[PDB]
Amino acid sequence: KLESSPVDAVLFVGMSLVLGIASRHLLRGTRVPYTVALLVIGIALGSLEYGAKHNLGKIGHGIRIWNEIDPELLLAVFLPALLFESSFSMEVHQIKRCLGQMVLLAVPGVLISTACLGSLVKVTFPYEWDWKTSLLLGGLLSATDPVAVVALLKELGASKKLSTIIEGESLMNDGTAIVVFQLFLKMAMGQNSDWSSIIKFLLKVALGAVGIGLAFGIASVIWLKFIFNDTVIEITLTIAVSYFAYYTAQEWAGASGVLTVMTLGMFYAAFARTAFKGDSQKSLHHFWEMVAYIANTLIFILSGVVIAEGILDSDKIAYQGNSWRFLFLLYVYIQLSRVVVVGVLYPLLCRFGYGLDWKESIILVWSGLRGAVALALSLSVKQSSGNSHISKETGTLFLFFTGGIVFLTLIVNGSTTQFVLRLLRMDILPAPKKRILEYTKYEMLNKALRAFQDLGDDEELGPADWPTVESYISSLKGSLDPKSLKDIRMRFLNGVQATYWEMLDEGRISEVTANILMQSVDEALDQVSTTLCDWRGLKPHVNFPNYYNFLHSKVVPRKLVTYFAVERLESACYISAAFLRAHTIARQQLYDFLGESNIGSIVINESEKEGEEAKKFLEKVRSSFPQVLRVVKTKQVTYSVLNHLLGYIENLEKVGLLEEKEIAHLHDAVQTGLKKLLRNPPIVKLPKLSDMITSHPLSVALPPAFCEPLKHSKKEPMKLRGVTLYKEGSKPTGVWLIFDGIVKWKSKILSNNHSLHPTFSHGSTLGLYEVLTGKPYLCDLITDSMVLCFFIDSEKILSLQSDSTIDDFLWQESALVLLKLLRPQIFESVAMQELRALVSTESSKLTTYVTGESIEIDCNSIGLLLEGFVKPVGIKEELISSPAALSPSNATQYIVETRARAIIFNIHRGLMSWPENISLSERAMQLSIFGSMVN
Amino acid sequence: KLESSPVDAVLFVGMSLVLGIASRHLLRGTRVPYTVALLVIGIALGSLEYGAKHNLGKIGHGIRIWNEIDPELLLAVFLPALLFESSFSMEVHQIKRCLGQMVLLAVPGVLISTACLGSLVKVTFPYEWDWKTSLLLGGLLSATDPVAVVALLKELGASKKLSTIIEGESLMNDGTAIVVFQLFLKMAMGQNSDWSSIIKFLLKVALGAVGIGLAFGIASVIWLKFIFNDTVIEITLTIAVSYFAYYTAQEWAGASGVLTVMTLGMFYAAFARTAFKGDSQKSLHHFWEMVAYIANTLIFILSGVVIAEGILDSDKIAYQGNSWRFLFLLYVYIQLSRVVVVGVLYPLLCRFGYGLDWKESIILVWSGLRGAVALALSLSVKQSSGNSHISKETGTLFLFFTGGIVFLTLIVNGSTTQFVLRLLRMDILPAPKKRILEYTKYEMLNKALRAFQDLGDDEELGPADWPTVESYISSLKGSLDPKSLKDIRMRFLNGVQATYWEMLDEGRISEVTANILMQSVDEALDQVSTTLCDWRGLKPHVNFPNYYNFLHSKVVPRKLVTYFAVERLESACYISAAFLRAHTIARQQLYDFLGESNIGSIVINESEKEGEEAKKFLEKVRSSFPQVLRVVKTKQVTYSVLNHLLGYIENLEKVGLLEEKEIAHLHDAVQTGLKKLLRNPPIVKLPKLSDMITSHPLSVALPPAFCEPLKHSKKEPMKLRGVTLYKEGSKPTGVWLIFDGIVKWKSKILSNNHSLHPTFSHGSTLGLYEVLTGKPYLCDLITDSMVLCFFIDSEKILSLQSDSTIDDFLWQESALVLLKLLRPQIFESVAMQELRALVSTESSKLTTYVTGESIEIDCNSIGLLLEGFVKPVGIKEELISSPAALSPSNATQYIVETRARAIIFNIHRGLMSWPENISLSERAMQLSIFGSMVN
Repeated sequence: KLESSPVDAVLFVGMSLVLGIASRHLLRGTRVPYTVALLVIGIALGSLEYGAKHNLGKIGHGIRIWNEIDPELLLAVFLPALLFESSFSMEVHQIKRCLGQMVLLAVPGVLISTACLGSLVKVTFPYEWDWKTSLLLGGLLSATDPVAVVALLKELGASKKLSTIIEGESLMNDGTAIVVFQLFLKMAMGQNSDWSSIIKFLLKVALGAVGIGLAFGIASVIWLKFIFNDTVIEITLTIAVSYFAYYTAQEWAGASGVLTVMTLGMFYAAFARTAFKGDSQKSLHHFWEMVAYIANTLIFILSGVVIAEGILDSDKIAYQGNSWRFLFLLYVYIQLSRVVVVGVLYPLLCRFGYGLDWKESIILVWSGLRGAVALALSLSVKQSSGNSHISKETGTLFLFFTGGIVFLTLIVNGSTTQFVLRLLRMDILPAPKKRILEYTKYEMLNKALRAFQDLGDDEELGPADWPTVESYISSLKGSLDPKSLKDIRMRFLNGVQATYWEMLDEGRISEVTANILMQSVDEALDQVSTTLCDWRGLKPHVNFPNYYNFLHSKVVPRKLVTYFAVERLESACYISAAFLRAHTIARQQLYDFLGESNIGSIVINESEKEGEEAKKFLEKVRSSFPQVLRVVKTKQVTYSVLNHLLGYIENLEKVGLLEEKEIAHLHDAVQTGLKKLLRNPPIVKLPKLSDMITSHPLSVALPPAFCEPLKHSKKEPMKLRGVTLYKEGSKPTGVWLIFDGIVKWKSKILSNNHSLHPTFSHGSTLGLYEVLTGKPYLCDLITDSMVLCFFIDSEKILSLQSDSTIDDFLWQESALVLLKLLRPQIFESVAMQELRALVSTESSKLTTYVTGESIEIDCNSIGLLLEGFVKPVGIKEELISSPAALSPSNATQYIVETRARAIIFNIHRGLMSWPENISLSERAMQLSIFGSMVN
Repeated sequence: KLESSPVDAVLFVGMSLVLGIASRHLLRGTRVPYTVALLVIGIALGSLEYGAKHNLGKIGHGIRIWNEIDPELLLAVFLPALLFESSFSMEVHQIKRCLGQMVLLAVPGVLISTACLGSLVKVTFPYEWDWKTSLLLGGLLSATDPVAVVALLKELGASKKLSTIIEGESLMNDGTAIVVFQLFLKMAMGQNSDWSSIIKFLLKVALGAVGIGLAFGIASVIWLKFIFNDTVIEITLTIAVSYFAYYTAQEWAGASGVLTVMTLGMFYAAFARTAFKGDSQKSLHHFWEMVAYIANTLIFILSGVVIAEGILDSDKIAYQGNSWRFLFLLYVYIQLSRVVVVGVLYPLLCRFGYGLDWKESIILVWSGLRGAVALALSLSVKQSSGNSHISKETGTLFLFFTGGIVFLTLIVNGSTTQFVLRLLRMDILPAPKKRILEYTKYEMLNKALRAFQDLGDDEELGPADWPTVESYISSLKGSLDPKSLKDIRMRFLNGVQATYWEMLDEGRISEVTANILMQSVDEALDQVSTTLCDWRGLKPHVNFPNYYNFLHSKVVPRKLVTYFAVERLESACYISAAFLRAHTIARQQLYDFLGESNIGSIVINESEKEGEEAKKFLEKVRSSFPQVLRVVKTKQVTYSVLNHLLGYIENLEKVGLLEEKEIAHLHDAVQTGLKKLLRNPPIVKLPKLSDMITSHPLSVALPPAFCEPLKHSKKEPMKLRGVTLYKEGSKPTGVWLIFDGIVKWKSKILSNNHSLHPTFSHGSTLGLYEVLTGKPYLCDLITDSMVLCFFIDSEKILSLQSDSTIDDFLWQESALVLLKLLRPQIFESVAMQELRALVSTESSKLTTYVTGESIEIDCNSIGLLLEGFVKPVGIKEELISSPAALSPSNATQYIVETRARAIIFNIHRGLMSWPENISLSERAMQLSIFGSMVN
């Protein structure tokens, strides 16, 4: 026989964790949460251990040990646990769009709710309660648990906007209610209620906790930017910094430790994605979610134990009618308090942020769930009761009322939110959104089929049983009237979504950028029957305010401007580039699928005109800071490269191939490089018109000794958008090398057959064919952006034309742009770098045909004419001339009239068109690979 | 001004975490560990707070709050934290190979060390210490921290065998030292030292801690097998179960809680890989490593504080010469005890487990590191001192000596291990292992180059800067004399390694199976100059003990027999199949690379003869339990399928594409299927010779109404290995469908040109061509395993030959095996399922050529003769006959003599040969992307 040995606290915490795990496991699909079961279990335990004084042995000893937990220690240990992950698991890029909508619900909402509840309880509750203590009860009861609301919101189908609003409101409500509760608790203890002291305390708490949290977050983020490869240190740093900032705010500064911890979580959500490594973030979120879960379980059991102790003390409170007949009244008042706040803020809530529909307002009511934050506050009040300011009855009554309110809310509000959402039809998947799920439910089945195919022969083990395999993926299994103008836009937006998906899979865009773009397109699908509203959801993230232009002054160094310019314009430039590239690809895909149609042209024109704002922002970036785009492109490319290397390194880790020391060294080096780059923007030099020439494909790879002495002293290559390089039909004068920018070509004799994006990227030589053959310019070039380009006189090209080893590459370089001009149907979608491989192969050879010979074009080959005339075989005598292209008849043969040079060449997700793009030997193949006809 | 408010414990823990993080960060490459810095910091803090009584404010208040930590609570909270992750992060498949070599070091080593140290201190230490106290000090000082040894072993290059031995020895030493310390502590308090009581206490502690840990592990694993998709619950269950089992052993059973927690960790390592999901197992390990780190930091600071209190109490102990002149003596004694233990166990250690070289024995000495386990034990003794049995001086001296020993070990033993491993040349990479690092360092550079290629055009942002990209991966940049018979075998083993890598990447084999196979091959490269010794590392994992055969009795149901057979014969079957497939692929690769050579043939014969044991084990599995191989194949395939689906769903979560509810539902369904599969083996039915016929590519896909009534009543299709189906040259009688098994073909007219694996897998029709044309059998068929096959009379085939739609498929089916017979060089490496796609396409020109016609074979085409005679064009008059194959001359043309049927067709990592298998347009392409000539 022992008596409350301190080891019994370990018993209590372990038993509480076991009970919480059991409650969470058993109550998964049921309406009731596991927290109410935990509270009931704690109530029963405390009742049978205090009101009956049963000999619980060591189980009761731990209960009694935890019963005298310090009010300050309870909040110091359990409140940082409850609210760190909710602040940490926050999407700042999504909270930036409804900051105002939640702030109106944060400060004014909490103030109105606290005032209404305090006035109601002071008027009604027959406990002779002072105004200070009634306002304290109202303030602590205005706190809403983020854990409960996020658990409820994911339980049933709710819109992303509404879920974000509710989660942000709950977190901000806890943040403000903590301050309100602390203020009224200080007032209730010994402090005079003079407005000067109240204002000073509010300042020292709010703007003395926010500042402390910001300072701690800045210091810890700077530290994390130097902890290269250690997940354990990174996860431990969050614990240490949060639990040290809570102490420094509560004890050393007198501020609010809870608000400091929440501010630290906000800072981590905002400014710590470059600090925590990608591998560490998932484990960090899991750990903090588990810590919040443990705090919820421990608090919901301990509060039940202490409620059972207080109300089953000397048998008055539990048996008094003034408790059970006024808990319901307090529930009614806190429900009416929510209605009052919602109704008061509605005339202005719907005009801010995401807006607020009447259905969303009805959901805003009944979504107020009280959890372990209010429970912890009331338990701290109970443990600090018994003084003259707060009697033992007052603190016990506060804790009992808060527990009853928590139980009633989690029982009724959650079940009603189930009923109301299902009644307002806001939980049904929309028609254009219950079409991409079907796509990523038939694609998953295709991936499963391919995985079965790969593991198919295995003669040593034998054949697998396909029905058994499909028994585990059975959950995966269960036109577009082009004259619509509504379904066409939906298919185009599906193509944009697929392009964003491919860009993320390729690693071209980050996860947050991909999330922003995908949510923008998701907004677009809702407003699809009017126009293409997908850039409307991206302009919040794409802004170029005019106060960046003053950075060109001497007040700051030019090299110092780049870091700020890159940091501010990083996400916006990535978003704009992804937007424009996705719409280019989707325009090409839509034309390829729908063919030539009026509605397709309408949608293409809509997309082209919508991309204007993104093009304008990118042009503003080009004109203001030339090097920011290059820096961010290099950062993006190297981030993708290092992520690919890191993934390969984890694959190597999964294989017992290399020694652990060497794998550790490689992983440490790659993570160190990744942190060194994701920490600060890469430093990239600026070319002096000689580096661009050297990097250009034409130069260095052709001229042995060109005008190199003139490179260091040459005119500015900066050309504004819309500047015409040369006119169509004019006599050749020289070539225009493209270094950086976009130039667009238009022509009349060279008809724009099917080109939608007739532009030439960097590293392209223009005007070479005209200055080689002498034929006039086939098209005019207009710059679509700030283009860096060089002009070389045609006489230099003609002089270089002396050598055949120069001639063949010159003709290939000319063909590089001829393929894009003559046949833009299938040679415009492909990139220039991919087109380099087609011409650099040995199968494509520059052959100077002799007069009277025959040119034969294969079925999977396309020929181009560089000079001379060609006459078709088997067709009417229509003499073909310079440029022009040869295509298979299924003319497979030609006639070489005069001297001619000819070159013969060789020959994306389907989300845009999912339902349309999808013997006996094949049947036997299917039987050999599946055992039946299941494909 | 306050006085030790309980909130100051939060200060202490947060400040200790911050100090530990700072010490770990600052001391990373330095010789000294961060734990000695933590101990020094704690010593300084305790000294200036007690010996000087400085006003530390709230910092000292937390120190004085933690100083009163209960001896029982300190071990209940901090000891499970220290030793759970070391037991959890333990490879059972690797410790099973050296159980004896560390059990010798576990019980006998700890006993000898404790006895020697206790006798030495009792004889020498001038504190009038009883034998019980001296033995207690020896027992607690014989504990070695797993954290310190694993940190040291990863710091410098040590062999996998030696590192595993050291880690297992440290963990087992802690496990035994806890029991020894508890026994001597109970003896020192009030218990009689009679052998009956000692035996009873040892029995109760040992086998009531191991038993309780096993029971808790079984219950928790059964629970985890039903927690489908919740990582937080899975990680919390480990905490709850460990900290509840510690209490149940220490308080409710009187056993050792530490041993119970360690046994629970062992059970989690062994029988919990299918219980914890793959997603959780990384965050779980991270969390428990962090918990161990926090426990280490807190203990190393608190022990320093308490040592500074005890020695800087009333100023005697710190200033006594008998402390500083006997701490060094105790260090010498513990070093001598380590030397004695190693020397005594060496004559029989080297005959067990992995063996023990003299260099490995020298490394075993100086590798004994004392950490937070001994520190925690001595701190518990100090906190429980002051009684009559143990005085305050005795406990203070125990704690001081243990802290000094910990400091001295972590300072000197680590440095000596650094100096000696470098001196014994055991840290240098071997020659055949400093060739796969080079392979997976040129391959990472290739992957980086390809990643730069993918993000290469991007006209909108511009071109990336390749030098900046390579500045972050610069860490990657810095014959085989075939007449060797040593380098050839090394290349073959590298090919086997590459095949295992491809099997893991494809998802064919699990991570643990891949690790076992790869470490077997790593063992092989060491003894490469003698023979192919890589199966020796797999026969520990591949065993078929004779007591499995008794399961066929009536004592147990047959349906229950399969289960135990599946878990027992799962890893061994997978390992054997991977072994055989990898050696087949490596034999083919070696023939392809080296061509025809004597040494290549020698290595191929070595591999073929060595795979005999794996073939025999698989044949034993076939004969004993026919359905186990099919069940494990189905489980493997479905596991791969579900893992691919899980990766796809993770990527889809990374994309803001699907609604959270729907994607969560998909993830939950996939994880539920994965858990339901990893919990119990898949249930697969047994065919009745009709299901196999139906699933065969020939039947159902050919006969409308075949002998189906005879399917239910037919002879047994079981054929033993080596049974000949039909003889070569005999007249055709029928066909032999292959349902399950391996059949080998040998021939002389076919000459067996270059076939290394002349076998036919399941789903193949054999003898069809002979029964169609009437020509005698081209080869004889011998079964290489238990083959399920069916025989159909040739007259049925001839009757079916009536329909042309039947005839074309029959001829294609015959060609399916003809390509493998006529041209095995290029048509045996490909699988049968892949060969189905070659014949099922429309390019198969199965045309009955007329006499006098011309057969033309393209350069990328291969012709096959089904009947008749064909004459070459432009070649000597050598008439070709039935079978035989046509190949391009660079004969491109042929002459059809009589009626003939012909068909025209169309046309792995390089680790085996890494250093050997690796213009102007191409130069321009190279310069266009990177801006220079870097490739």
